[PDB]
This record gives sequence, structure tokens and C-alpha cells, in this order.
Amino acid sequence: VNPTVFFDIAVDGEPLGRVSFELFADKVPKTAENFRALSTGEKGFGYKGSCFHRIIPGFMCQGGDFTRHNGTGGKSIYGEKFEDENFILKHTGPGILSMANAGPNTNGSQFFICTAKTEWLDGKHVVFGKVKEGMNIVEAMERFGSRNGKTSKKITIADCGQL
Repeated sequence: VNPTVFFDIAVDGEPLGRVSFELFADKVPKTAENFRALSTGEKGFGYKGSCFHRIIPGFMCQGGDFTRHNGTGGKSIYGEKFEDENFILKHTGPGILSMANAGPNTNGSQFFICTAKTEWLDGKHVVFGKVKEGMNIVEAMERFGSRNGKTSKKITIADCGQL
């Protein structure tokens, strides 16, 4: 009964594969709903066509800036920002989905998928989902990243929605 959403990933326009996510609406319903709605586009804006602007192998993939495509933008379905809902869930290993932010209570649309255990983020970033299928596609995404985060090819969300 937790929702599952998918991203279809492309590399320089060429399909790579699909990664689906379980969203923990039972624990962080407000945060889960923001990501779900941005994935379906039902409010008139969202993730479809946006890029992953920062990929650091052995750490994480960051995306969700659909307004400036570079980490400075994005917005939530609740307004420009919203609060840290809770910190019940921890960054326990690869596949964790967690909100990017710029201080307390500044969640927007940007998120990251962890590709490592990142315990130092506990209590500072809201964990709200996990990769359910296609972790191999995330691992293939990593290979286009670099130490400073710049990607060698353009990694986009070609399609997305709810399963």
C-alpha cells in the first residue's frame, strides 16, 4: 500500500533502463507525497525531462532540479520549501532515497539516491524511500559521474510515473 514510482533513465537521449522506488508513505507521508506527485506530474510540473546534475561515484546520485538543472532550483508541491518531516529512517546503505536541502526545513524537489552507506547524513536529511527494482541501473548511472560530481554525459529522466 506504499506507492511505487518509476524513472526511465536516458544517457545522451539513449535509453539506459528503469529504476523503481518504494516511497515510505507510512512513515513520512508528506515527503513521500511530494515525490510521488512530482513523478506523475499531476500538479502541472515535475521530474519528467529533468537531469541528474551531480553524480559522485561511491557516494550518491543527485537530481530533481527541474527549474535550473544545476542544483540551485526546484520547488515542492507545497511551495518553494517545506519542513523536515521527521528523521525516523536512517541512511543504511545503497539504494536509499533522501531529500537534499540547504539547512533545516528547506526541502524542495531535489533528492539523492545513495550508492553507499552515508550515516553522517542521519538526522540532517529526510529519508523517504528506497530503490525497489533496478539498482543495477543506478550502478550503471554512477559510471558517468566523477569526483567533483560533473557528469560525462547527460543523464535524464526520460519518463516517470506511478506503478
